[PDB]
Amino acid sequence: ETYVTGGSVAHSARGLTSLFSMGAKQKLQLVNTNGSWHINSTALNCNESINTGFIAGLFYYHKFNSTGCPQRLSSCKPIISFRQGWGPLTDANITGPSDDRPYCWHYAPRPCSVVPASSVCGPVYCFTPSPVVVGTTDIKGKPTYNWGENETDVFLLESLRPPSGRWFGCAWMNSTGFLKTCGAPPCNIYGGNETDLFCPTDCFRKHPEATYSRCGAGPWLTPRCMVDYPYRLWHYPCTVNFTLFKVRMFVGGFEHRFTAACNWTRGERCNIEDRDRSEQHPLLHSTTELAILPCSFTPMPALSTLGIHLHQNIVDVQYLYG
Amino acid sequence: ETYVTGGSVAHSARGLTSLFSMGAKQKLQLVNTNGSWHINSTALNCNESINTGFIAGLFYYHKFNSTGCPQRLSSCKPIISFRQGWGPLTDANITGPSDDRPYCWHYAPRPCSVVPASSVCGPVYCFTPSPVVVGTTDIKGKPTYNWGENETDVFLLESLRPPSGRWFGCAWMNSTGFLKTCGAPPCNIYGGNETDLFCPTDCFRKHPEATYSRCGAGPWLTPRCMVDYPYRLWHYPCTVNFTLFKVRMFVGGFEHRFTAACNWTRGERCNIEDRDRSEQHPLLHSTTELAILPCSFTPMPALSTLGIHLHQNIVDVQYLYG
Amino acid sequence: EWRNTSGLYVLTNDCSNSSIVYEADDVILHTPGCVPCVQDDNTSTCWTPVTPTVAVRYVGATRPRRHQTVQTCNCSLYPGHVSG
Amino acid sequence: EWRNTSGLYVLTNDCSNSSIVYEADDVILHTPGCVPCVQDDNTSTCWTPVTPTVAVRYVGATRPRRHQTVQTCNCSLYPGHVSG
Ligand SMILES: *[C@@H]1O[C@H](CO)[C@@H](O[C@@H]2O[C@H](CO)[C@@H](O[C@@H]3O[C@H](CO)[C@@H](O)[C@H](O)[C@@H]3O)[C@H](O)[C@H]2NC(C)=O)[C@H](O)[C@H]1NC(C)=O
Ligand SMILES: *[C@@H]1O[C@H](CO)[C@@H](O[C@@H]2O[C@H](CO)[C@@H](O[C@@H]3O[C@H](CO)[C@@H](O)[C@H](O)[C@@H]3O)[C@H](O)[C@H]2NC(C)=O)[C@H](O)[C@H]1NC(C)=O
Ligand SMILES: *[C@@H]1O[C@H](CO)[C@@H](O[C@@H]2O[C@H](CO)[C@@H](O[C@@H]3O[C@H](CO)[C@@H](O)[C@H](O)[C@@H]3O)[C@H](O)[C@H]2NC(C)=O)[C@H](O)[C@H]1NC(C)=O
Ligand SMILES: *[C@@H]1O[C@H](CO)[C@@H](O[C@@H]2O[C@H](CO)[C@@H](O[C@@H]3O[C@H](CO)[C@@H](O)[C@H](O)[C@@H]3O)[C@H](O)[C@H]2NC(C)=O)[C@H](O)[C@H]1NC(C)=O
Ligand SMILES: *[C@@H]1O[C@H](CO)[C@@H](O[C@@H]2O[C@H](CO)[C@@H](O[C@@H]3O[C@H](CO)[C@@H](O)[C@H](O)[C@@H]3O)[C@H](O)[C@H]2NC(C)=O)[C@H](O)[C@H]1NC(C)=O
Ligand SMILES: *[C@@H]1O[C@H](CO)[C@@H](O[C@@H]2O[C@H](CO)[C@@H](O[C@@H]3O[C@H](CO)[C@@H](O)[C@H](O)[C@@H]3O)[C@H](O)[C@H]2NC(C)=O)[C@H](O)[C@H]1NC(C)=O
Ligand SMILES: *[C@@H]1O[C@H](CO)[C@@H](O[C@@H]2O[C@H](CO)[C@@H](O)[C@H](O)[C@H]2NC(C)=O)[C@H](O)[C@H]1NC(C)=O
Ligand SMILES: *[C@@H]1O[C@H](CO)[C@@H](O[C@@H]2O[C@H](CO)[C@@H](O)[C@H](O)[C@H]2NC(C)=O)[C@H](O)[C@H]1NC(C)=O
Ligand SMILES: *[C@@H]1O[C@H](CO)[C@@H](O[C@@H]2O[C@H](CO)[C@@H](O)[C@H](O)[C@H]2NC(C)=O)[C@H](O)[C@H]1NC(C)=O
Ligand SMILES: *[C@@H]1O[C@H](CO)[C@@H](O[C@@H]2O[C@H](CO)[C@@H](O)[C@H](O)[C@H]2NC(C)=O)[C@H](O)[C@H]1NC(C)=O
Ligand SMILES: *[C@@H]1O[C@H](CO)[C@@H](O[C@@H]2O[C@H](CO)[C@@H](O)[C@H](O)[C@H]2NC(C)=O)[C@H](O)[C@H]1NC(C)=O
Repeated sequence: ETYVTGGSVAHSARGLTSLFSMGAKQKLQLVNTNGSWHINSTALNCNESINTGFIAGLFYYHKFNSTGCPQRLSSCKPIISFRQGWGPLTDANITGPSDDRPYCWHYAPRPCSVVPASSVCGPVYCFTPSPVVVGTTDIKGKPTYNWGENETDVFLLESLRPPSGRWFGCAWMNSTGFLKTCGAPPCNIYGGNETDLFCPTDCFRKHPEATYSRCGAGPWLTPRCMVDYPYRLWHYPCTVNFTLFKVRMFVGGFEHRFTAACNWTRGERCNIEDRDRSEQHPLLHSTTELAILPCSFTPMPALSTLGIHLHQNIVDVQYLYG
Repeated sequence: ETYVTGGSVAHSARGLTSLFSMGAKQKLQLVNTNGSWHINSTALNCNESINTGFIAGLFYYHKFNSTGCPQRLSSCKPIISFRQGWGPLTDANITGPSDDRPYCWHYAPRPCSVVPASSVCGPVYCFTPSPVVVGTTDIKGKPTYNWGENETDVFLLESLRPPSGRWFGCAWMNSTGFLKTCGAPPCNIYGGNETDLFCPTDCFRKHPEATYSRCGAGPWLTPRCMVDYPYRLWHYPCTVNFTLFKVRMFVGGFEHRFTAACNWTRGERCNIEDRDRSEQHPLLHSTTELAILPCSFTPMPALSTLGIHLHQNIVDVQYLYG
Repeated sequence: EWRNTSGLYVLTNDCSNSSIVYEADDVILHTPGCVPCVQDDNTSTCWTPVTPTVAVRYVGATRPRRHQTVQTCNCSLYPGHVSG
Repeated sequence: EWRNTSGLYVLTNDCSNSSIVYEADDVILHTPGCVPCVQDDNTSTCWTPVTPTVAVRYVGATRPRRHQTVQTCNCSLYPGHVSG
């Protein structure tokens, strides 16, 4: 029986919190719109502060109406559905319309250009893999010079790869509540019935050296897991039932620590093929056990010998002292 | 008394090897040339194979004539002589003449462009931090079309930062035996009597986040240490008296292991200021002892607590279990 | 993680002004990555870290006060390692 | 470190053709990062590594032979971990 050990779940991270008793009044739920399913931007208070939003997100564990989530997720595809990859990595050039639904893990985003704040609700979050909130600055003073009309207080991202730039990718919701994200260009794995995956994340199984550092652009680390943040439910609704884990990145020489959620349920077949590469480093460094991402592994060989040692039934464990 | 523990030295890595008895006949020595000191390219056999060069370098431990080395090294400066740094990193643009002598640790190189093989003796090594040899390909077939005249089998590097590109920087000597190197653009630490250091390596003391991954470009990791390779003796003559250490890099998600030499002598003042950042990782991952570069440290906190623990008299050791 | 001296960045374990989140007259709270050091009058000393986020003066952990947040303080980078 | 199956890269501890530097009738030498696995006839078995660079069939380590360098091999990626 496949299960985890260190998997923390925030589904019932509450008790006797009935002071608000109803979603702190900004109830969130999905609504269809001409065959498209986005969040109900109408009620959906928008001008909250960081503390108010954090309080609002604390109460959001139970009242989320799981009705449109499956048919909305029908657009997303597993990593198997794509085709193989080979050759040296090349940076893709995303241009023109992008019909694909951005909430899928395998969505290739556009470069993170300037964006006015008149068409965004809630904070915008960039991912130097840990998440960071991004502020703004007035548009009248600088020569950006009125992208829209009499607008103000405009966001700007303009970041390269985090080893050189500032963040991998950023995400938010636009004024009508639809998810909007951008990031660094992803990797093309073919230039140098199925569809051609453009690898916005660590596509290890479909390409061997397409690591997150080289290819990752966005909150997705693996096709199964992602980096969590207070507005994760705010942006992506369907990831509510995920389970949390602690992650240590070590990106670009600097040290990064955060938490990650995963689309993991007990009993999933995870024999040998459903393992994805991800780069963790030990948090305690001792006890020879590593709480690594479920259905995954790390390129850190064992103490005495090499060869990744992983358990039959519990997948979050990485073994040392082989 | 300041000394090291794991420092391996190849000064006398020989015994009863008198079969050649004189440098395998390709004697190396430094000669002045109109006020410039380079290697005597005249005898200096050139068309050797890898095995022949490796055999040649094995015997090269004693006959090196320490005459021009100090006055040649007078051009180089310590990290203290430069000025402070601040602000976000920006990629410098090296153009025009470069009067500075390339063998100094703080030499900013040009981008690694194409280079014909008609003006290079010995192999050319790029540094994805571990060293790699670079091959060639004939100039006739490709439309690069005869940079010089009837020249053949040219070298091309054309690499970005190793997380995206292929290597940091590469080094060789040109036909007249003068050292020639190139690499990725370094960091400018001022744009965003002394001289402005352009940071071709991990200039931690002069700029806090100017790490090797972001800023380093070339074989130099620290102003004191460098990555060793079979032709280190060939390229840089004055580094004869260095001592070797084992290094684990873990760059760009992949794992890198190699050896490093350092300009270390017993008794150097190394109280607290002469420590340079260097992203190391454990080789044995046990015994709570880390074999780190002398007069340096790593950003890997301790097991139970944090705060880099280093010894008073032995600098190569990084302590755990604080 | 580092401090400024004579135009030369130098590693240290002293907390910066931005590395401390909350401080009381007997307890400091801070982001992991440093250790608090405090000077009162002609006397500066370290603060005992337990569960590195929070640090105590003496081991008596169990009203904010701005305790001078100073960094002319050496300890915890030379462990004075007792034989393990 | 990885092998090819049904158009899907999959992690393994089996050595590639390029990961082995020298092999003899009873000993293989290889770059660290994999483990040798050999098939002779309707029988593929695993090779015991000591000082991981060099691996031996059975523990009798102390004339090259091309021993089929196959990768239909599962061992060492589930340790079958004996209690420590
Ligand atoms: C996260 O896990 C919870 C717990 O299982 C899921 O809630 C459950 O979702 C199913 C699927 O819709 C519900 O079954 C349906 O319930 C409706 C209303 O009761 C009924 O009319 C249908 O015939 C069907 O039985 C189930 O009731 C519901 N249980 C609870 C306690 O909420 C949730 O869907 C999961 N969400 C995601 C995104 O995975
Ligand atoms: C978490 O992982 C589960 C398991 O893969 C995801 O559920 C799967 O969702 C896909 C997408 O809709 C389903 O595929 C579709 O199935 C229908 C009906 O068979 C088919 O007509 C479509 O063509 C498409 O193949 C899949 O059946 C479903 N599997 C299970 C066991 O639920 C889930 O969506 C993932 N959630 C997140 C947030 O990642
Ligand atoms: C917030 O983001 C959503 C998601 O893209 C935006 O919805 C999209 O809005 C555009 C223009 O408003 C729509 O394009 C228009 O529709 C036709 C339909 O055929 C299209 O062919 C044309 O290009 C035409 O311009 C697009 O259909 C629509 N998509 C969805 C799924 O709703 C929304 O406008 C954004 N809101 C703001 C304030 O930026
Ligand atoms: C690496 O270490 C060796 C061992 O100490 C150094 O060799 C020594 O270098 C000194 C400095 O030139 C030599 O002293 C001079 O020797 C010449 C010729 O004997 C003499 O005419 C001078 O008056 C002066 O005494 C010393 O002899 C020499 N010893 C040996 C055994 O070679 C070497 O210089 C060091 N190299 C570097 C780059 O630091
Ligand atoms: C290894 O480190 C030692 C110690 O710093 C280096 O020796 C030092 O080399 C510099 C450069 O020539 C010397 O500075 C010069 O000194 C002369 C005479 O005092 C002065 O006129 C110049 O203006 C310049 O300041 C320094 O004195 C010298 N110190 C010692 C103790 O030898 C050595 O070059 C380094 N070698 C390598 C390969 O890195
Ligand atoms: C190998 O590399 C060395 C190091 O640069 C080359 O030496 C340099 O060669 C150039 C042209 O061959 C010399 O430039 C010429 O000299 C005057 C002197 O004022 C200069 O102002 C002009 O630009 C003129 O073109 C340069 O002075 C010389 N530098 C040194 C230190 O020797 C050498 O030519 C290279 N050999 C090959 C075969 O590539
Ligand atoms: C979800 O969206 C619907 C619109 O499709 C919102 O319904 C309207 O809400 C306003 C604001 O209270 C009312 O004045 C209207 O009478 C509602 N119309 C209908 C048909 O219900 C609904 O409020 C949204 N839910 C929120 C914001 O929580
Ligand atoms: C979740 O949202 C769905 C939206 O379709 C709700 O389903 C509708 O419920 C209303 C009244 O409750 C009725 O018009 C129909 O039963 C549904 N309309 C459809 C399917 O078009 C569902 O009731 C909501 N559930 C919760 C618990 O909020
Ligand atoms: C090292 O090189 C120097 C180069 O100057 C040699 O010094 C020369 O030695 C020859 C004879 O040995 C003299 O005729 C020259 O006058 C010397 N040069 C100068 C500038 O005085 C030195 O002999 C060499 N030593 C070794 C051991 O090779
Ligand atoms: C350790 O503490 C000393 C004093 O407690 C600090 O300052 C050093 O003091 C010594 C004694 O005179 C001087 O020689 C050093 O130059 C001082 N350091 C500096 C950077 O100026 C300092 O906090 C620690 N020592 C050092 C060398 O940093
Ligand atoms: C472990 O070894 C098996 C056989 O020893 C290899 O192939 C798998 O064999 C099982 C048994 O029928 C099949 O169900 C799997 O589909 C086979 N794997 C594949 C990829 O086809 C294989 O080396 C290992 N098992 C797996 C699942 O990879």
